[PDB]
Amino acid sequence: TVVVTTILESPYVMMKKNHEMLEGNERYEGYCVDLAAEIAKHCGFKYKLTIVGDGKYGARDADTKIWNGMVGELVYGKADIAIAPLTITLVREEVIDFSKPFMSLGISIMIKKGTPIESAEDLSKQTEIAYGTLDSGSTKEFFRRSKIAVFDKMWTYMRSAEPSVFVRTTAEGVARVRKSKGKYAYLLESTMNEYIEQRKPCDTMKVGGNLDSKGYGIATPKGSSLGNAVNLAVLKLNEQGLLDKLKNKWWYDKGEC
Amino acid sequence: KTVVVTTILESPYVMMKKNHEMLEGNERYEGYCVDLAAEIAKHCGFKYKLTIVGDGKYGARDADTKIWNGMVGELVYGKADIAIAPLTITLVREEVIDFSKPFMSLGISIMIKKGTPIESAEDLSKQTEIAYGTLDSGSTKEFFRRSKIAVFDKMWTYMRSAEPSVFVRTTAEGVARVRKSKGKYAYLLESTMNEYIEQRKPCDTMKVGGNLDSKGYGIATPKGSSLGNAVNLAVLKLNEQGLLDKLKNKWWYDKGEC
Ligand SMILES: CC(C)S(=O)(=O)NC[C@H](C)c1ccc(-c2ccc(C#N)cc2)cc1
Ligand SMILES: N[C@@H](CCC(=O)O)C(=O)O
Ligand SMILES: N[C@@H](CCC(=O)O)C(=O)O
Ligand SMILES: [Zn+2]
Ligand SMILES: [Zn+2]
Repeated sequence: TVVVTTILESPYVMMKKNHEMLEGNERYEGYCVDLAAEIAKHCGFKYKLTIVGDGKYGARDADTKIWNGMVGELVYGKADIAIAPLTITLVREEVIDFSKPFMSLGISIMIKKGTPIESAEDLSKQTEIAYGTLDSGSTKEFFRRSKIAVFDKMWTYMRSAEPSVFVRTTAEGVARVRKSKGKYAYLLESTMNEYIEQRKPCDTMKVGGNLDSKGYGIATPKGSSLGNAVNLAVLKLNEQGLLDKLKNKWWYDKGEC
Repeated sequence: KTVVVTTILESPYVMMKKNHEMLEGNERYEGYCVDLAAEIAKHCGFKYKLTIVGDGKYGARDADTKIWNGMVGELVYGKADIAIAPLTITLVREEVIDFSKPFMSLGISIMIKKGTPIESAEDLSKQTEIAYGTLDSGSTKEFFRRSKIAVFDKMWTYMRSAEPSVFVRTTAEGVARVRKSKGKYAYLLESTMNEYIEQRKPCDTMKVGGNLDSKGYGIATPKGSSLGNAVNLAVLKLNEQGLLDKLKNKWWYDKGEC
């Protein structure tokens, strides 16, 4: 039985309304739940969905060099595969393997409706509206590493701002937008932003273009014998239009705005 | 040793320089893929030679003969070391060659002559006055050939039987066909090529509708090659540093003529 690490992050993996009367894999639903079932069916394996213990995507401690999150679960042998909205990144591909991407995304801006911001450049030129990102993920690293002037400027602000502009979970960022009266903007992946914009209470918006262009991949420990098959499965699912079918199902068929 | 790169004359990816006959070797060519090859070779630490695929094709396996043609075949049969081109990542190809993570996103799209009364694939499928087709030997043809989606299956049943042939040998031929056909030919081609031509004179075509699928171009190497790991890491670094976005803008939008 293959141990799958994943993360609670809507609409990728959510607890079912009736989860308390369900067991095992049946507790959960979402895009990644459906994708896991399809990958396991094409690859011929049984599997156990497990939520990452620390609730993180994965970053490396600069001092100890120890990885956390789903990345660490793979690196240290705690899970066999990560099926999640896990961004393919150079630093991570150095320590784990990724399938070809199953979904495209870019960094984007979430505002409370009516907030006078149209772009990253607008954020970087003003100070009334605070802005930040998730911890231990690929968007914080994007700002930490960018040499593009606007983005460097934003990072200098964010890394020193008080109180802290960073959040532990996507849900914490979204809530901070919603409650901040237009004075907090949240930087997060377009996929999450576009799902949130179609949910009640319908008070947030994506603005501006995306800041980058990248993909999520299925991750395995380096050199795993599962990596080949998983990759071919992703290519097959994409070619059959199954990935587009799931995207519709969990985004746009699930729209309430 | 010097790495032999296979590529294809396809604008704006690889083009002959106006003055190519006065230049030699790699200097004869320009375009997005030319720029990208230089950067992959620098980051991976190799010398290279650009060569244009002899048959002018992307790559497909003959159904009876089982021989791969195009760039894919040059890799499969040992004629080239790497392909740096707008080569779509597909399952059938991944079974015989290796691909990096994609360097560019694309989907199949519709090119019309401006004013043509079509907005969508469904529109094309429900009418007969306007013919439509694809490049005769690439991933777009295969997408229709294999599709189980009703609109697309309907389109393939039309295309495969239409006379005269709605298929073309090169992108350029399809684009010329749209331009000459007074709105009676639509061309099914990748969004990247469509969006490039939309910004070129005579400014008489446009992309219409959403894309039909969502995929990527990858750098390809023969299966199990030693260069594959390094090339993938290069692609990742270049995407993270914004080089690939810069190149896109350089060859599509910075010198757009429309
Ligand atoms: C054949 C498909 C399985 S795929 O490899 O093209 N992936 C599909 C998916 C929708 C996707 C995600 C991400 C990107 C993408 C990533 C990075 C870059 C760059 N540079 C360009 C495109 C392209 C496609
Ligand atoms: N997808 C991201 C997490 C979300 C983000 O950083 O915005 C990762 O894999 O780190
Ligand atoms: N990029 C395609 C060729 C163009 C097309 O089929 O539209 C391939 O790799 O086959
Ligand atoms: Zn399936
Ligand atoms: Zn520490």
